[PDB]
Amino acid sequence: CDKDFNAIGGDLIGDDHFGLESEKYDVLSYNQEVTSVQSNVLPTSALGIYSNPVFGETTANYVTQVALVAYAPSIGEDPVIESAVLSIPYFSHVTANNTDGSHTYELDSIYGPANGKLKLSVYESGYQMRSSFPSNGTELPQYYYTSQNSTFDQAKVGTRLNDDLTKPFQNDQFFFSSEEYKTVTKDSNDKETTTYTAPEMRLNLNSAFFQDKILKAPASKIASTDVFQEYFRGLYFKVEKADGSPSNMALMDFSKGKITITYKAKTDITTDAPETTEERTIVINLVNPTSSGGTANLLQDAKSAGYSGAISSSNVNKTEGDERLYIKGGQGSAAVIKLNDFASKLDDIRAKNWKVNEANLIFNIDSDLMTGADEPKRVYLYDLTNNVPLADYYADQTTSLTVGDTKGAKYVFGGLINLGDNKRGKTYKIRITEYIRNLIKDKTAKNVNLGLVVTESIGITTSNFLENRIVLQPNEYFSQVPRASIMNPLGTILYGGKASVPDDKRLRLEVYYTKPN
Amino acid sequence: LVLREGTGTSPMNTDGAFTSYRGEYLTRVAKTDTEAEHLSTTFFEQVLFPTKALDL
Ligand SMILES: *C(=O)CCCCCCCCCCCCCCC
Repeated sequence: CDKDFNAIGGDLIGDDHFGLESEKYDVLSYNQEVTSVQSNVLPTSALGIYSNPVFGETTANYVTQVALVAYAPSIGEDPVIESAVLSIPYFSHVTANNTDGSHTYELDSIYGPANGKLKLSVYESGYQMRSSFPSNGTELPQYYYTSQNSTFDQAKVGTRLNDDLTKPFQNDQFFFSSEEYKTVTKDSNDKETTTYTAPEMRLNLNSAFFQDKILKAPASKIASTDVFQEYFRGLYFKVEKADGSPSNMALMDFSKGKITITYKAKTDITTDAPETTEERTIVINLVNPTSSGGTANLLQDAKSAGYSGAISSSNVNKTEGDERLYIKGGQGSAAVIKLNDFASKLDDIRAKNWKVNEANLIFNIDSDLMTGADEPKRVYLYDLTNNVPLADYYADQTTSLTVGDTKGAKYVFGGLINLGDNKRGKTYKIRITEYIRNLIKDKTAKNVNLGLVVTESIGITTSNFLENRIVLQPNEYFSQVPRASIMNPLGTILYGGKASVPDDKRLRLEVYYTKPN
Repeated sequence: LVLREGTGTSPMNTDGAFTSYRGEYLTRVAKTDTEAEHLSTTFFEQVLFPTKALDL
């Protein structure tokens, strides 16, 4: 039992031969607006109108391709459609188990006031979508951008399918509900079957439309997916502000959405051969946004005066930098970060045999400007030159302490918000120890440009292309943006690296060295 | 049978072809008591709207 330490006699031992100290370096950071981005393979899409006090108002639409579970179906003889219901499950969590079975749910990923209402319109798309197209000897991929709302809105056929005026909660006064949709069926020979379904978007579509579109359609149109997709191109979801009510936006997973058509046929009969009818059902599933490229998220934003002015090319200084950094998700903006000061002294750092203990970038949030608006829960830093994650991202294998919180992983890398006692954001710290180590260790390495942008999930590290690449400098381009950034509709304001910014809030790189002597 | 010749390049025997096709298989049917022997063509696959090129 002699494994205990003590604090007696520390002055008698000689001093070591290494000096642990930290250095501060300036950073060049400017704003770069994100123009129309690719919204074709987004795992989660936004549907609604979100009003942000600082950034502004953003309207999100969605277009998708429909598919049949089993092609070349046998609808039957003399089919009569009974109902056409579209169901899209909502992100919800059970909050209170109640008696008599049933449950109480709370909607998740809903942005905006809880009492918001929007005018939802579901139209039949008349614009054929493809996942890829042959080119001059090559098979190029098909990309749908966030600014193509006009193309899909002009090529829409008929009127909105959800035209049941008897239920205003599905049209003209739509609102994301949290009901449990209790259903009871005495089909158990007399016994009931109380079945409950989680909150979902249930809409009653025009029965007449589906009668001739599927139940009374030529067999040559529903024989395969290629012919069906050309016949039923897709569904277009349009949102507008309701009469005298605020608007809210929600993030949904349309991969689980489907429209079930319930009808009655004449049955296989031949035994009784009467005018009897049987109950049949056909399901028209929505294409998967990940396995198909026939889904686009039409995001339109009305940038505020302050946000538009800061990200404007006339108010951006690429030489000195910007005092305030406005980073917003979706078709918003990003920040270009260059460690020019560190590169200038990189020659002397490697000559003195200095070792890097840790490197970090601390982004301070502008609490005064960012007041009354929802703050992003995490930020992401990547390599803008190569459009790939930094070496520190791969080197960090830490998982969130909370069980089931996959969004809080890689806490060593950083990016998570540091809220104060007021429950408001205070700063974001990202560690780039591995990136700095490689620069000093490897002489052939080059200091690449770094991009800061809001992220929804740290796991999604893919990138989405821009319709038109931006020329940052003579031979520098801004062509892609992280896919997790487009999904996040929130944004944050941070202090820049300009020399005019106070040293206590200015953005600067802090490197902790082990100076051997 | 070449009904019409295209106005472009020709693919190699190992290149990808973007085309629409309708296939049928020939099967000689046995001569029944009332029906004489003949040939029948049964449909098996068809792609009216090509989406991805097929590697030859
Ligand atoms: C914490 O360190 C507690 C004391 C550790 C155990 C003490 C016993 C040590 C045994 C030594 C035996 C020496 C050899 C005996 C005969 C050759």
